[PDB]
Amino acid sequence: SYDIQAWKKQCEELLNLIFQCEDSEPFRQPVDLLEYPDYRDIIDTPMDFATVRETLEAGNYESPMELCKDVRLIFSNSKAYTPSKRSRIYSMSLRLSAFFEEHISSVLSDYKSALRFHKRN
Ligand SMILES: O=C(Nc1ccccc1F)N1CCN(C(=O)c2ccco2)CC1
Repeated sequence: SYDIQAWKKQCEELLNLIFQCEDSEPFRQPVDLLEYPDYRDIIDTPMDFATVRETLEAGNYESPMELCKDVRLIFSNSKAYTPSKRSRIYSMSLRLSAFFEEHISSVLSDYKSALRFHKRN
């Protein structure tokens, strides 16, 4: 299964599934500072799923590893901002992270295999 470009549509479909998840709603738009006034004192690099989708659609990811790094930043930001490990929004982040990781693993494996096959000679 050695298509070097296949990851892009696979990531578009996975983002569609993430947008259908109720657990993604807090992460679909850049955080609002008017509600959470201390946010940029704690978080150096904001990230959200709409920014990920736009970056993919603009053709500004070269690999699914780069997309995976930005999605993992959404989750590390939520862990860095939570006052409690028993927070509603952090709790939604942990379920959504488990879902993401379960689905991205084959995308990454297939891409890396395709690359290796391209370099085989
Ligand atoms: O406001 C947020 N998102 C949001 C944006 C627009 C419309 C509606 C929304 F919900 N947030 C709150 C801050 N975040 C946290 O990860 C967190 C962990 C513990 C408490 O917050 C990120 C998501």
